[PDB]
Amino acid sequence: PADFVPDSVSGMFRSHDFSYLRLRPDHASRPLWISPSDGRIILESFSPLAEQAQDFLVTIAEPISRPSHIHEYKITAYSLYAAVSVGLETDDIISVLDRLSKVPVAESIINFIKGATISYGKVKLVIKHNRYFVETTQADILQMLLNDSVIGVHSFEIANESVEVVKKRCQEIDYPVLEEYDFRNDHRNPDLDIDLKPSTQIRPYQEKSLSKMFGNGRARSGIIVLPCGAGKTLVGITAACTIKKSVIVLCTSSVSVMQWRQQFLQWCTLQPENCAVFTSDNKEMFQTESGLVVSTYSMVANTRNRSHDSQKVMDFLTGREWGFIILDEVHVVPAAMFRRVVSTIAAHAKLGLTATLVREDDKIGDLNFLIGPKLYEANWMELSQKGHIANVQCAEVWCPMTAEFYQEYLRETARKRMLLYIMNPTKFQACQFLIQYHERRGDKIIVFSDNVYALQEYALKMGKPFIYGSTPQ
Amino acid sequence: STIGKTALGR
Amino acid sequence: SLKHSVTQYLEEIPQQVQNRLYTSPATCLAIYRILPPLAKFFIMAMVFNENEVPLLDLDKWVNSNGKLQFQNAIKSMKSLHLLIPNKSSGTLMINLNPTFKISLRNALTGGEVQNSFGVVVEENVVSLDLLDEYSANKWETILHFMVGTPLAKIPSEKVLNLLKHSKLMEEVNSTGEFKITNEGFQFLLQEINSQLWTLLLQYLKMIETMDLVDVLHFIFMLGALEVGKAYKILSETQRIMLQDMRDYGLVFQKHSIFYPTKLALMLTSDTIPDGSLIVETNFKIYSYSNSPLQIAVLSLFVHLKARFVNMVLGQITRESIRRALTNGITADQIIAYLETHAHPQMRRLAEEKLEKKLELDPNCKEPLQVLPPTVVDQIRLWQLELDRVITYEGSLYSDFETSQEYNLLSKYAQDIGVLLWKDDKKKKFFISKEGNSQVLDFAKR
Amino acid sequence: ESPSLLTVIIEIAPKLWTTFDEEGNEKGSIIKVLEALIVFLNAHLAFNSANKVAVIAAYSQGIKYLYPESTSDLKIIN
Amino acid sequence: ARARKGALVQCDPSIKALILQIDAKMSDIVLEELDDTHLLVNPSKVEFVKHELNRLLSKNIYNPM
Ligand SMILES: Nc1ncnc2c1ncn2[C@@H]1O[C@H](COP(=O)(O)OP(=O)(O)O)[C@@H](O)[C@H]1O
Ligand code: BEF
Repeated sequence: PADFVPDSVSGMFRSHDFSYLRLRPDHASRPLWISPSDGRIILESFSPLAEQAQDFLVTIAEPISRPSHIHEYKITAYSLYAAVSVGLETDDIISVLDRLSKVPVAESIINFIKGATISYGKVKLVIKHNRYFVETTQADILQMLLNDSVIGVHSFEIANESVEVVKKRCQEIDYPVLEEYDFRNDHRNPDLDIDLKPSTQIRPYQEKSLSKMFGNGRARSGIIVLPCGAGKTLVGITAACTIKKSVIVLCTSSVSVMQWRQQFLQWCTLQPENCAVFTSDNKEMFQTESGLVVSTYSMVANTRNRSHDSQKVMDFLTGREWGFIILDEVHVVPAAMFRRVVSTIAAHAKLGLTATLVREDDKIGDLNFLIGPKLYEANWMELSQKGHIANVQCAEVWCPMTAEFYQEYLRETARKRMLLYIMNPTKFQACQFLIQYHERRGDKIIVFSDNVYALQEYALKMGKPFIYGSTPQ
Repeated sequence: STIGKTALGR
Repeated sequence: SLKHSVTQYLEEIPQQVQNRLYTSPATCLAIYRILPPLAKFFIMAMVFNENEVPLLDLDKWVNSNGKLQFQNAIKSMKSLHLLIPNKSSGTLMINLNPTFKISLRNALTGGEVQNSFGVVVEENVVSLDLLDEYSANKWETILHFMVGTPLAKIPSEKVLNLLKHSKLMEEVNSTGEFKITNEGFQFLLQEINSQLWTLLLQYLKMIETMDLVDVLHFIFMLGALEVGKAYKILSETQRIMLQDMRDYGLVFQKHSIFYPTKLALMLTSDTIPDGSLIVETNFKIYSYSNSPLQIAVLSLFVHLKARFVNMVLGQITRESIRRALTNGITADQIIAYLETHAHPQMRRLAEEKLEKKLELDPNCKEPLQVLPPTVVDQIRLWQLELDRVITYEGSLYSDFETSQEYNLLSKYAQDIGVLLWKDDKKKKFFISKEGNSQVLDFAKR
Repeated sequence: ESPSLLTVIIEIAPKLWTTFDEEGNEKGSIIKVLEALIVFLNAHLAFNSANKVAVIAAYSQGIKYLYPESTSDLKIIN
Repeated sequence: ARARKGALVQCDPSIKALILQIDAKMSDIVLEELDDTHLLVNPSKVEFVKHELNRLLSKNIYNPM
């Protein structure tokens, strides 16, 4: 910003006027706009090189919103940490960014990339016989790590429970840790020979997701985000099949435990002998050299009351050094005690699989050091137009409450207010009319209702089945 | 787009 | 509504004043171009013959299919009094105005013109660097002072007085500020040609005692002048008129010779795009425009977030729409601006959806919407939110001694269209404050 | 409604016009036709401001474009 | 036949409750009740109630930030 005359409308932009820079004649081809201050990126999806930069931009910049025409991306420190992991240096990013940016990358943006792109690749955390060693390839790091007030070729031990603390300390300190597993050269851990049967098919978007995880050849620890129904189950199966080691799957449900195992049996060639399900019904553990455990976070996160039947399983899980862990619906792992399973269970690689990577509290960002950075994210619209997922005509129906009910609405307290407007007569008419209209069309209708009392009232009058927590499996 | 029509119910 | 507006103003002028108006060939030539094509055809035939033609003959020229156009043409010509219908010898003879006929004859045949088109000083100036810049900036300044955006050089009192008293840019001393109205947004929407006439037409009504014909005379010949040329100096009223013309950026003076500008020529009905913006589901606006005027008008109902040299990016928000609605801008107008300033890409994708819609079922052909329907629904819904409460001022009537009296009073109010609401059970009815006196007057009677 | 283009193909040649004068009693009748054409073209231009005019003269040894003049002046009109 | 100054307010059943509820705390708001969808209110309070109603209705409408 030097020698630029403000415009008469510059007042409307409160320090957001980024016209101080100039535009090159090649603006017609370059598809990237960059905000010199906020780091925002505006991408043209109707210009040449759109597909050229659609993958490069996603790796470096997380998506804030990707509507039909104009895609919006933002560069953040966490996003860069994910990008620098997969063989990316500042020079490559700067060269490509200038080659694609309509507006020059400002010094502030240049400064931001330099700081966060140089720290990666100087500290590694390894696991040996259930003993965690913070190994460093250079001796200079000992004067920085061993002298840290929190902690406690050179390798030193660290408490398993302290992992949740040191990893945060690693983020706070200049050097963050990376979890890379060299399964090719790992022979101590027994292998599991399983490969996808010929009937299996690998979709391109899944193939891209796997490539982002196996880019350098060493299994990474991170999160894979794909839209609901994209086939995350096969992504986990492929990851388990390629690693060929001891594996485990954690899901926050009982019915889903059977679903994952059912998909596992049909897609891969694992024999039933090596698969054990650890749920409230059966708790037997495989005695073969290696196998799979498809359990739930509730069983592994419990600490206080474990019975003899489950205690033996816990010792079996803890005693052996596992190689892989799959966290289906990983958007609930950073909870108060669900996160304890990550530390308690020893594994050289961790995979997260959640369709939605958001939650009400600000603990979503904690997933970076619990399981790793974000590897790949798939756009919902792109898969929808490719025939991989269905299209939805989302609608919001406005149902004005009747006068009589609304009279009590004003007086009634908030706690009972919910129950008051949940069973308004107008909504009953809309739900009944919509259900009948779609039933005539021949549509399979699912009605969701968080309020159990409202759910029962709807079903009892309408004479339709209802399912809620108290019902058995 | 139904914004100019009446309400639903009754 | 350009030819309609100019033509309609001429009709209201008394015939006595119109005859004097047709004295100069220049104004007659300009008025000639305003009539419908059929009217011009008849006029050209009648200008060069000093004779009388019966009415029926001109009807014979028009074919049966084009019979309807004949009615409009003759009606338009008669209203302006250009055509004088004379009836004699049992036949309705038709003749042309002697002043108009002579005026047109001189212009076409190059007769004595009394310097109606002006003179040439042979001292030209660069049009692109000076004429275009001066008028563009001067017209730019007035527009900015109208849209409300801050600007250093406020317009002079002359144009300022015209804007206030007119429907444009309503102002209140108590508020101490100027804001746009419903007509003001339409004025911005209208193209430059109609934008200029609205100010000029309002000025023509503003002038008092300055002759109406003289101001009309000056305006018409101004378009006849060609940009990038000198024109030496005219009526006494035209002198002060010429100086006032500079306020609107139509004529440039160094401090004896006046130069017409692009706007001056454009006045006489002369025959990616800048301003195009992307409207999408996320309520994000990406206007590929680089100009303060376009930015200022967008900010009326768009919450701007940042600006680049090539474009300006912003977001539609509930606050932004309500701000425009409060001033008086209607939602239908807003969508019109969005639709008429659409990006070419939006049309193609919308057409692609239409093509697929036709492919699946070609029996339905709905009007295509360039921008997603969700934005339209939300914007209109917000308008409904502002119109949530409807209130009328007036009085209430009650305690009628006889039911017949109540019916009689209520019936009369309905007859004069001042009855708002009524209830037979309560024998009560509410009437608007405007018609309160009328209902009370009937009650006494 | 819309601008229109008028192209006048005037066939001027002394042999064609000289015979016309000899048979009749009018001398220099080409001026009368030429004068009428000038007003006629002006009348066409007066119909609309966005219409163009073109005149092509077919002389004895070929054709030539009178208007618009090629890019490759006496006073005759006021 | 007394001209009781007031604003003829026409409203939907939902809004009607608001005016009644607003009148409950502030008695002077509503002068009298006309019908289910019609009301008569103090002309002076019209400016205040409209802004007051918007604030109450503003709460149930979400704001991004
Ligand atoms: N590559 C594929 N081949 C066959 N079916 C697939 C493939 N990818 C996904 N599916 C199907 O998609 C559906 C959802 O799969 P699932 O892994 O449960 O999705 P997610 O866990 O992402 O919600 C299942 O019917 C599954 O068989
Ligand atoms: F529906 Be999936 F498991 F995201």
